[PDB]
Amino acid sequence: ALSAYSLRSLIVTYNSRNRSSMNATIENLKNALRWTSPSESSSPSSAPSSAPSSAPSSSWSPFKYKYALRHYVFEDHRYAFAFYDVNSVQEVVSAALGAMAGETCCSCRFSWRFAGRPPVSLPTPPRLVPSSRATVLRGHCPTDKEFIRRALEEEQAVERIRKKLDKKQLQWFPGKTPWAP
Amino acid sequence: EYVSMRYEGTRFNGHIPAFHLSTPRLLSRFDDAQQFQRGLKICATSWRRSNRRDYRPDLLGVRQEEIRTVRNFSPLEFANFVAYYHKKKILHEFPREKLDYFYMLSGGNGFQARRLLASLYGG
Amino acid sequence: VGVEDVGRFRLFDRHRLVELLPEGLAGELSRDVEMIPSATSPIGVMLRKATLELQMQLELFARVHALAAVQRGFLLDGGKSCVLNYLIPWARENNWLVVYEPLPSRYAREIGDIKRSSAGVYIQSSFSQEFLERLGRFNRRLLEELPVARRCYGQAALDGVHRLYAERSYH
Amino acid sequence: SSDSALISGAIVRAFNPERMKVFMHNGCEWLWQAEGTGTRKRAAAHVIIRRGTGQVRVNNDEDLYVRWPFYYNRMDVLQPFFLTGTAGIYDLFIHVRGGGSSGQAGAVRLAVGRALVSACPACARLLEEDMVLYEDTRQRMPKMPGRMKARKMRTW
Amino acid sequence: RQEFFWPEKARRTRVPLYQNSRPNLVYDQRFRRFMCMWYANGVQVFRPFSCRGRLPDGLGIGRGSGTWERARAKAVVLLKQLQRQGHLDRLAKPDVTRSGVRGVYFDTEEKLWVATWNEHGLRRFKAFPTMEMGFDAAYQAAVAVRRQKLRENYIFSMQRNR
Amino acid sequence: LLDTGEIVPGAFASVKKVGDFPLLPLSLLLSRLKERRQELLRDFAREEERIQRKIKILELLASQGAIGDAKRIHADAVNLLLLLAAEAETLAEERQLWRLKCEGNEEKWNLCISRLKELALDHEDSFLVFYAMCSTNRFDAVLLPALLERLEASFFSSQALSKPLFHPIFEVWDPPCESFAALINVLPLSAKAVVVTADRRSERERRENEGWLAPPEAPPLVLPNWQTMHPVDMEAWEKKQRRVVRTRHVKAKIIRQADGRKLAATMALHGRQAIHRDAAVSSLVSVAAMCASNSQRALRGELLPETLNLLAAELLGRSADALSPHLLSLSFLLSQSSVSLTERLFLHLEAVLRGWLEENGFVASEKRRKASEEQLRNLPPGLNVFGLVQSDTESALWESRVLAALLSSFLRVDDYRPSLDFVLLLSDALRNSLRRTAVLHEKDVLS
Amino acid sequence: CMNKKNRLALRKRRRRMGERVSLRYR
RNA sequence: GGAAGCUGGAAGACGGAAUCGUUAUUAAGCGCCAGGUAGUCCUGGACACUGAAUCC
RNA sequence: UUUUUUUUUUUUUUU
RNA sequence: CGUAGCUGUAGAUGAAUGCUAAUUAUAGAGUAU
RNA sequence: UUUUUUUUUU
Repeated sequence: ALSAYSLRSLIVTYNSRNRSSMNATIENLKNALRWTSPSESSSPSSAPSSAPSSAPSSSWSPFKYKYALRHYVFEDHRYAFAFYDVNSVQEVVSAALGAMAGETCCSCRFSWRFAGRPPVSLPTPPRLVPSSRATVLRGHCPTDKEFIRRALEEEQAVERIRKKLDKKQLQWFPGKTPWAP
Repeated sequence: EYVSMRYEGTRFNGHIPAFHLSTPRLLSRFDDAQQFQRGLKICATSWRRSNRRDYRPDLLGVRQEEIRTVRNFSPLEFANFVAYYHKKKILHEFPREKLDYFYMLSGGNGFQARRLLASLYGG
Repeated sequence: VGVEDVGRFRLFDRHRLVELLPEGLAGELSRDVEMIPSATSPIGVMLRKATLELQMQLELFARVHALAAVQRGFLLDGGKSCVLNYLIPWARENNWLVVYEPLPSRYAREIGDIKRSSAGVYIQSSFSQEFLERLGRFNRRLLEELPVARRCYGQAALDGVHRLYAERSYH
Repeated sequence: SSDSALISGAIVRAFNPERMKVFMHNGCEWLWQAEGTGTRKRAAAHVIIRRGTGQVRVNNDEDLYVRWPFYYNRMDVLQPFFLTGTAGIYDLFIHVRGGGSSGQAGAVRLAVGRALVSACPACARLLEEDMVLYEDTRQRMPKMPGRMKARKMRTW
Repeated sequence: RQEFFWPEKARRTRVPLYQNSRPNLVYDQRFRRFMCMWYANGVQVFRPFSCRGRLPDGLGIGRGSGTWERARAKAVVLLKQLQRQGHLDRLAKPDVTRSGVRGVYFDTEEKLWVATWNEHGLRRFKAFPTMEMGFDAAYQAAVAVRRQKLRENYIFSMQRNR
Repeated sequence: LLDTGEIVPGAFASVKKVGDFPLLPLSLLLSRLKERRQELLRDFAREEERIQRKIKILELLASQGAIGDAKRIHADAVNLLLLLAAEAETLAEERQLWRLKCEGNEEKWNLCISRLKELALDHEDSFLVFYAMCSTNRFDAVLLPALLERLEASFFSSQALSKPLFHPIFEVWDPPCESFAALINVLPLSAKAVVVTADRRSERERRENEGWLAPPEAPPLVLPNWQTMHPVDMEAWEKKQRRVVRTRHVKAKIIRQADGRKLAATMALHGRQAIHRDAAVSSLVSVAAMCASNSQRALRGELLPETLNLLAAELLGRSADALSPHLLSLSFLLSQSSVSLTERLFLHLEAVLRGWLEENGFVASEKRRKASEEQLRNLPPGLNVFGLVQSDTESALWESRVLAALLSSFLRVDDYRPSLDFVLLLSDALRNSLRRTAVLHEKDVLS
Repeated sequence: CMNKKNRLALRKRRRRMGERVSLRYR
């Protein structure tokens, strides 16, 4: 049922081409917090994604026998964030997009969950007689640790399956099969 | 190592299986040990002529209750082996200080112990 | 001898060992004996724990024949061949007919002869003679004394195939 | 016996209860369990020491001579044990990921060396003779561009 | 006989030759051959023993047995022949080089005695000085380091005629 | 001897037997030590070390006695256990003073365990602790596995036969010698079964009687935060350190060793040789316990059925006088395994039951009282049986438990018919009237 | 793959995939 | 144009003379791919393992 | 691990 | 991953790999001996 | 540089 859905998690990722631009986004995102209605604001976790780089090659002045070369480095930066138990969608989605500055795109990943049959059993227990014959830190997520462990395992399972299937359907000249003609 | 025309396409590249011969087949049947009312048979395999790999014991004739899996020599037995060679004038000088040091090197294996001590002076 | 004596070396006479094992030493022991410079030195074999468990079974098997005793072969998997240098000589000393064959592959990776037949089993005339010649070196004086049954006279083919199984090829 | 009360009474509970298992004062003075890490070339290592006179297993339940068939390689990953006298007392577990044949052997020497010092501060001065704690952070130089196919391979 | 050939397509080993306790003995790992070292007149000469494969059925000792232990058995019998007969046992009057033993060289920038040697890829330098000990005490200590360090790792160094 | 200068080969025909006949407690041993004090004193840097410590313990043993605990609660923790262990075994207006001393010993005995486990015992102290518990019949399911490893590693050590005795004087007045080499070889057969029949289960094992239980496999849950997050510019972070700290994920796991199973296999072979020696019935009970293992021996070798068949063959051919007393222990262990020689063995054991109960007065209450006591404590050395009857107030309180377990043992068989229907009615009626007079109170109620 | 280095690589690569290619010359 | 089966008696054991240079994870060997927008090099670019010696 | 295995190692990652 | 270790063959006087009646793959087209 | 199996051998 549509009304039974709930945003389980929202992985927010960033891709910045400059060091200063990425730092500005972190400060902007933090400022948006500590201002919601609930006592503890949503505190997402950090997860760096390395820093890919690329640098092509070219011969170097024309009319030369390739004695020198000139390279052009093109670095990059990435950042990923994790969310759990996003009760307020307006106070999270708006804050993430509003923290951008300059050429810093984003890529969200929603994750819903549907509940089955609500377990409702164990009525008032029977009884007889013998016959005589708080603790919340400052910069920490308020969600329970048990919920994160259950959701974290699911993410690791989907990543393994996608990589295995993607490798199978990866060959040169798509649509070619042996002794098909 | 024989060659013939009994290959199943590419199963042997035109070779005669060893178990298909006369003499090897006579000593390649363990399930017939029940007919031996006088005695019994026994076999062992320890050399490196071929990689054992999985070495399925169920599809060969023996059972899981008749396999004796030995282990590496214990430290007590290792000391005796070294001392035995000394009486034979095999080694030159084997100080007691390095007696236990060599145990970790070869791991106590018989094949690795005799070869390691033979190449070097030992100890 | 017993549980108290484990991992000890038993001296063996050079001359007595050759007679007891005319074919040769069990396993790769021949590579370790040549290293000794002394020619009159004895040969020693370690008594591993694996031999004690196997030796006890043989003792009970002999006494019964005079369903508790084992009536099947064993298998050593994993120093598995080291015990053969001590179990065979001991059994032969107790009036036991032991078939010795440390190198059975010699009849399959050497110069020989093969003749195809209808039974589908290749024979080796050259290697067939060596099997009996080597077995009779030490097992003599007993085969001749042993009688021969009359119920198994001649029901084997030229290639050793049974009459019932050989005639099936012509069906 | 008042001196022992202040020393033995402080190690228990309080700051660090891990240091509670010892083998007398003289002769072993080694901790029950220890850890060490070593890095050499494009590889890493994680060696842990535990009480026991068992064999040596690297990974995937295999022997030691399989990874290092050469004699010189096996001696380098066991030099500290001989000097310290722990030839047949403590176990050895080597875990590595990446590198080469002799590249992984060097990482073990640094990893195991840093574990013995933690288990016994006193048993660290004698290991400086062979330069066990010394490492090599330097790596291979890059291939310069231009005409030289290799680092300094000239051409006609 | 004194040529140290290095095959192109082969595995490089850190210690090609392994030193043994016996003076007149050395094991070669490159060709898995056993050799004996002795000074003859002036030069080092060896007697390589074959270890490759190809008979009586009594015992696998001697004759045509293509076993790795044949070379070891052939070396022990030959060692006693030289000592018993006393043909060639005599000290190496042949010198190594100008700077005493091999591997030791004098310093050019000042008075020092450098003794370089590899050990598990590492190396040492500096060694002992010469001005603080003269040209006699310092020289004696320089040679003592090489001989002492070679007895632990079992490293054999070939002596060159020049 | 042969003419070639060697031992005659005919001598090596059969296998020798084992002893393990004598068995004494730690009570009479101390009395002899206190008498031979003037003769034991007759006996380099290390010269003083082996003498200074070696004599201080002799005078003390006879740390201020059995008083001054807590504060005092190294070999100090080991010698203290001997005083407490020996004091408890001494038992085997008046109930007021005695209870005060008995309670103190029990409370202090358990307290010493906490400090003992926190420190790994040496080879010279592991055996002493284990031996003391056997005499006092006070084992631990948590401490037994830990001490079993030490006795195994040192047993197979290179310096086993050449090494001299341990310096505690306990080994001086001992039959065996040669340090731990021959000490364990002459171990009583009663104590040998403990190693083989050792429970290696943990507390998490609850999927058999309790119910469902999901075990965890991820204690550590490392989660980052905002205050301890790595900076964006990680390249400069590595340049601000003295040495390499962060490294690829490389962690080494722990591999379990034999855990004492290697030593147990050697001990199992000793019981096999002690069957065809025509020994006492009490000594033969230990052989069955080892052969009836379910978690150590497994079925690697084909020796379990062979040993069991031989044991049954010798047991069948025995007089009823020596077999009647020993019926609960033998039947309890022999019923846990199935073999071909099962029906024949049980038929003989059933006949003696008819005469045993009839002669004891079972269908003059002193005949039935003394008989039960011998079967409950005297016979069973350290065994723990169905419902934990293990080695009387008014009437029919202790004897009922013995009879309750006996019936279940005969009905456990899985080879043929347990017994006759007539026997069941007779057996049921035997205890029917006995349980009627079982005091219709206190904690002494059948749980 | 003109030289003996690159050309022999193709034959060795196929040997690890469950095929047998003669090796011998080149 | 690239590779492969079969077949195979293409031209080579000459010269210890001489010219191109390496500041040690240098030198000497061996193995892998990224781009060149279908295939298409023994050169160039780029990574990893074994890795000795000398008076520089 | 005495009913356990049946074995060579790479150039990004358990944040 | 390659020279592995290990281990069978001939401890090669004879291991040079180009020439071609003939097919494998990309491409719209690379064909004739 | 290459392993057996769906059953018809006293």
